Amino acid sequence: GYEVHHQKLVFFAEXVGSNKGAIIGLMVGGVVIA
Amino acid sequence: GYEVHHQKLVFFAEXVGSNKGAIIGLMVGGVVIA
Amino acid sequence: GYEVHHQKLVFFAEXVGSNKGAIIGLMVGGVVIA
Amino acid sequence: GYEVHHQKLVFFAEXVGSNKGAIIGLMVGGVVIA
Amino acid sequence: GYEVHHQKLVFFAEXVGSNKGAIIGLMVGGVVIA
Amino acid sequence: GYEVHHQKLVFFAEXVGSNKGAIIGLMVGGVVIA
Amino acid sequence: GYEVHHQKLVFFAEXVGSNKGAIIGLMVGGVVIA
Amino acid sequence: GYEVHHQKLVFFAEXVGSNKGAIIGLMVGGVVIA
Amino acid sequence: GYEVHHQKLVFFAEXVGSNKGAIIGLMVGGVVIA
Amino acid sequence: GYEVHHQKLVFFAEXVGSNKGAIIGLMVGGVVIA
Amino acid sequence: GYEVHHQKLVFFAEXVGSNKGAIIGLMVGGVVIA
Amino acid sequence: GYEVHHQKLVFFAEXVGSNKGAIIGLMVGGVVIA
Repeated sequence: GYEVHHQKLVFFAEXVGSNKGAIIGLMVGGVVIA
Repeated sequence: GYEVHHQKLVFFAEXVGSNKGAIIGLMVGGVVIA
Repeated sequence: GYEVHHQKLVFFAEXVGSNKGAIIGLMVGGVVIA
Repeated sequence: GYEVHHQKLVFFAEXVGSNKGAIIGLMVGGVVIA
Repeated sequence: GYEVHHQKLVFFAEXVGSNKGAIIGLMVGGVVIA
Repeated sequence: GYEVHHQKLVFFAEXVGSNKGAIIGLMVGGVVIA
Repeated sequence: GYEVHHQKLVFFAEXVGSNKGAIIGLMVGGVVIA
Repeated sequence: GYEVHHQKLVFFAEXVGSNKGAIIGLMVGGVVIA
Repeated sequence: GYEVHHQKLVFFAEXVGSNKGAIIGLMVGGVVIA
Repeated sequence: GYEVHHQKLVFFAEXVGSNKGAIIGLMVGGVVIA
Repeated sequence: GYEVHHQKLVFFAEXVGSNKGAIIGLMVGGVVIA
Repeated sequence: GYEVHHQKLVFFAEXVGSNKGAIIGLMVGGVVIA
């Protein structure tokens, strides 16, 4: 049960080279990294 | 059960080279990276 | 049970090289890193 | 049971190289790192 | 039972290299690091 | 039962290299490090 | 002589009623209000 | 002579009623209010 | 002669009623209020 | 001669009623209030 | 001659009513109040 | 000649009513109040 609302998000990313993971501004749920 | 609403998101990305992962402004659910 | 609302988030990222983990501005749920 | 609301968060990140963990501006839930 | 609200948080991070743990501006819940 | 509200937190971090633990500006709940 | 460049501006306005002045996200020049 | 560049500005405004002045996110030049 | 660059500014405004002056996130130049 | 650069400014304003002066997050130059 | 750089400023303002002066987070130059 | 750099300033203001002077977190230059 998730109730996510009324979000004002600003994401600044600069110089993102060779990214292999997760870069999410707003994430609802689950993140699995192996 | 997901209830995501009323989101004001701004995503800035600059210099994204050789990306191999996930770059999501707003993600609802699940992210699996291996 | 999650009730997340009315968030004003600003995320500054600079010089993110060779990222292999999770970089989330706002995360609701679970993060598993192995 | 989580009730998180009315948050004004500013996150500054500079020189994030070879990140393998979790860098979250605002995290609600659980973080497992192995 | 968590009731977290009305937070004004500013996080400054500079020179974060080879991070393998958790760096969270505001964390609600549980953090397990092994 | 947690009731955390009306917090004005400023976190300064400089020269964080090879972090393997938890660095949280404001933590509500439990932290387990092994 | 004005040289304004490379600006990343995000403006949030909410509940702007009966405005009689100037509300500008980014202004270059002069503002005269009488 | 003005040289303004490389600005990352985020402006939050909430409950702006009966405004008669100037509300500018980023202003370059002159502001005269009488 | 003005040389203003590389600014990361976040402005929070809440409950701004009957404003008659100047509310600027970042101002370069001159402000005259009479 | 002004040389202002590399500023990380966060401004919190709450309950600003009947403002007649100047409220600037970052001001470069001159402020005259009469 | 002004050389102002590398500033990390956080400004908290709460309950600012009937302001007639200058409230600046970071001011470079001159302030004249009469 | 001014050389001001590498400042980490936090300013807390609470209950600022009927301000007619100057309230500056960090001021470089001159302040004249009459």
